[PDB]
Amino acid sequence: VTLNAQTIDVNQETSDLDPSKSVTRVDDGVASFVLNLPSGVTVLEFNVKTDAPDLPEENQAREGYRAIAYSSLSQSYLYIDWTDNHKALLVGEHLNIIVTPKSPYIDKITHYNYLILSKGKIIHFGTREKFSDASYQSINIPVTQNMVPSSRLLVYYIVTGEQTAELVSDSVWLNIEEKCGNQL
Amino acid sequence: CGAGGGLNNANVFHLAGLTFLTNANADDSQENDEPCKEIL
Amino acid sequence: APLVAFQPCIPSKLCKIEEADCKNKFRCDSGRCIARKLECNGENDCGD
Amino acid sequence: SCEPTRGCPTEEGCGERFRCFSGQCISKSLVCNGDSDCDEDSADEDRC
Amino acid sequence: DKEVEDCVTNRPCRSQVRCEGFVCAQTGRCVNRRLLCNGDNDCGDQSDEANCRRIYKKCQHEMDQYWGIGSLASGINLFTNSFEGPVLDHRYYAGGCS
Amino acid sequence: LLEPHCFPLSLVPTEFCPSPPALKDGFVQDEGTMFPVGKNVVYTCNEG
Amino acid sequence: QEQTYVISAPKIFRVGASENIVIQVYGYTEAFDATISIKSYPDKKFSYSSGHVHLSSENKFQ
Ligand SMILES: [Ca+2]
Repeated sequence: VTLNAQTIDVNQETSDLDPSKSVTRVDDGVASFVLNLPSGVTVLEFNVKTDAPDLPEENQAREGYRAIAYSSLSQSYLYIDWTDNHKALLVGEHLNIIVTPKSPYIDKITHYNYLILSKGKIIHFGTREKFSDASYQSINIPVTQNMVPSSRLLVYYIVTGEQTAELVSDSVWLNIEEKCGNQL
Repeated sequence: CGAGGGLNNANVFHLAGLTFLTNANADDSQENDEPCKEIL
Repeated sequence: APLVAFQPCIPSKLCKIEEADCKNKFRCDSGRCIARKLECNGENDCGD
Repeated sequence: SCEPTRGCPTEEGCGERFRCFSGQCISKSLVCNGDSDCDEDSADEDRC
Repeated sequence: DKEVEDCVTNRPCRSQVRCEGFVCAQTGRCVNRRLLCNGDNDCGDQSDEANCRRIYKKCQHEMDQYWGIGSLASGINLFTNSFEGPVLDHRYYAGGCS
Repeated sequence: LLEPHCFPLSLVPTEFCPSPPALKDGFVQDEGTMFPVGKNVVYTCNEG
Repeated sequence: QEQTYVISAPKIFRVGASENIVIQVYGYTEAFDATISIKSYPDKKFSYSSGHVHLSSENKFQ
């Protein structure tokens, strides 16, 4: 499998990553990549094609996709630092996700907050606070039994400008080990 | 529906299966989803 | 002493007003369905 | 001075509607309409 | 009408009321971030329009200031009945262009 | 009744049920110092 | 707008389903309380459930 990636800047500038290649895995089906991106990136349009040499390339199957920045009117953002790791977190282990409130207004952001859905319902909630080092506490809490089929973590803060204010948010799917509380 | 993130603040919550009430300038009443097919 | 009064109040039924499909007439952004002949008219027949 | 059992009311924005710098609310069909639809601060005309 | 001197005291001070938008480097004004690169001088000394990766204009035509509108911008000594000097920035347009 | 938060509130109740009746071989799944008018409780019968 | 809130809830409440409904507030330096409630519609005069949550510096307004 091989990939093409036309990033677009904050301004007119269109910039292409070098074309990349990998194989779909044998036990997982996944072909996985990681793209570096411009610090100004507004969007990416990317294409993927099957690079299998047996294909006459005009019948070689391909797909095109588009990916977008989180579109803060106030240009205030919230990023979950998670690499989308495929292996599930083991029951009762501490979660180890860092978070960054990237914002023009961070002196107003004392804290950020988070929620965990499992199946349909919120099963945990909490708050995370600013260090003197100007980073913020990580999402540490143990992967309790209420999460185990799978779970979703959502994160937010609200910040003021001078006179606007904006909800600022991110979310990540967390894969959790298929192990029960009855332990049967 | 889907693995995470969103187009905007309201759409993060909406894609995450939440909804919300806020005075901080958003409302996911703006939004709908299709019959979902985003396999994770 | 003003001749009418209105009090803010809780509903007790759904609103039953329809949207207009208007049989291929051209629905302007403020909701007027102008005549289909006027699509790409020139001038401005919607106001909108 | 007085310690109130009364809350200060919060103040509330626009949801599906666009919001100007003042806090007034305006339709999204009036963003980049090129008139000044926001009465004073024309945030509907910013960086289009 | 005055005399003033420097000091050596060490009492705490909370003078850092946050400029949330952008500090106007010369004037010490703050301006909201939608006004940077609006094609207009919101800082007084043109600071806000530095390093604009693009500029966006708003006013489609030339537009006069209303006459004397910068004169009204100044406060009065109510007792001499005189304008004394400048208090509100009647060259500030916040987007505007209506 | 429409817009309560504009007014003062005693948001802490001052009208209550007495504590719910017990049951043979079961208990009130909820517990507290008082139950305000129109607050629910649910029962669960004990093991077996 | 110095003072703000979010309530969050599932996109759909399930009937008989002990829904866990979260509030946060901001721009506050004083504690207060709130009766988050599920009520009759359209008529807003009956309550299917309520909870008098306390919002305080202890819980960082959550
Ligand atoms: Ca400017």
